[PDB]
Amino acid sequence: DEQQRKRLEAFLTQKQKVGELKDDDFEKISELGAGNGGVVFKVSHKPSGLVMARKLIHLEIKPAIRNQIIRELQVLHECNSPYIVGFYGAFYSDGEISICMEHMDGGSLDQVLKKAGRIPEQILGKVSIAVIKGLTYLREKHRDVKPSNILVNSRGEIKLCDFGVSGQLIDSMANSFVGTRSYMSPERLQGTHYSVQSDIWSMGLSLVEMAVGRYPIPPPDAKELELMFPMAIFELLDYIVNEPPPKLPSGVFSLEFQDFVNKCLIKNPAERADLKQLMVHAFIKRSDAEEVDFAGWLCSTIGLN
Ligand SMILES: *[C@H]1CC(=O)[C@@H](O)[C@@H](O)C/C=C/c2cc(NC)cc(O)c2C(=O)O[C@@H](C)[C@@H]1C
Ligand SMILES: [Mg+2]
Repeated sequence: DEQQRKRLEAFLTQKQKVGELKDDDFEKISELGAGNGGVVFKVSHKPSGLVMARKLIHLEIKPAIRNQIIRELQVLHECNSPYIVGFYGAFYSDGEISICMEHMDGGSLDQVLKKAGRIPEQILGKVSIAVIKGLTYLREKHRDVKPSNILVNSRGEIKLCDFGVSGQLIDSMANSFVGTRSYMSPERLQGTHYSVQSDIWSMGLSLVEMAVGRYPIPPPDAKELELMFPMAIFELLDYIVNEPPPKLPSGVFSLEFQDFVNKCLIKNPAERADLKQLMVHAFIKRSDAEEVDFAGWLCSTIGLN
């Protein structure tokens, strides 16, 4: 796409001007989406004038380990796609790794979900297209999919944010903190290990969460649906592994959307749909030919002006 080629080359143009990144070059503007493994700040890169998002991972380790993490992250400089958050750079300074990224003014979809209550079907169609393309980019040029990892902006863009190219980095945060496992596929929880197929599962679950406005397991056996229209993490993960997958309620959502998530959420990974299959699924082909005002919906919902 041409508007997409123009924005990708504008990004790189701006990025070519920045040069090597250093702590003392950054001014704090605010804190964003803080929590998780590290805090995140909106920052100004004073020399260039660029606003950026900076993730800080407090870690105390050997100069070797950190020099390795920094080099493994350089990998992200070649990942240029409209569906992946722009990466400016990564460095270490005074006990903490920094990862600097394009500032997505819409934030992440967990935040948008909190504010909107639930995300409409037609918007989730756009989200689905972006995630599928994003995931198709990562496979064709070589993950953890959940609402907090999908960022959005006022230009209508939807992108994945991920720093798990390193691994060793993840290696060394385990003793410090560990990201939630409540989006992992039953076959990762049973140890079989990743395939792109486990990210389809996660995409499916995230979409149901955003549709209904709540983490969907366990099902809302209640009038909560009627209202709509406790489990410890270990009870939950058994539940994922042993019980049937969640689904959308009926009536409220189109059958095509129901079917799309059902196919992402099939427990057996061999039977669960693949990306080639999702790309041509009817929900997707229909969503692709709707012209949905995502920016307009987004700006209204979170109060961007
Ligand atoms: C993205 C992934 C990440 O670590 C997630 O935990 C995010 O939910 C944290 C949110 C980051 C964020 C938030 C805003 N809000 C206005 C804007 C952004 O551009 C980012 C962002 O780019 O996060 C990057 C730094 C991480 C690595
Ligand atoms: Mg300093």
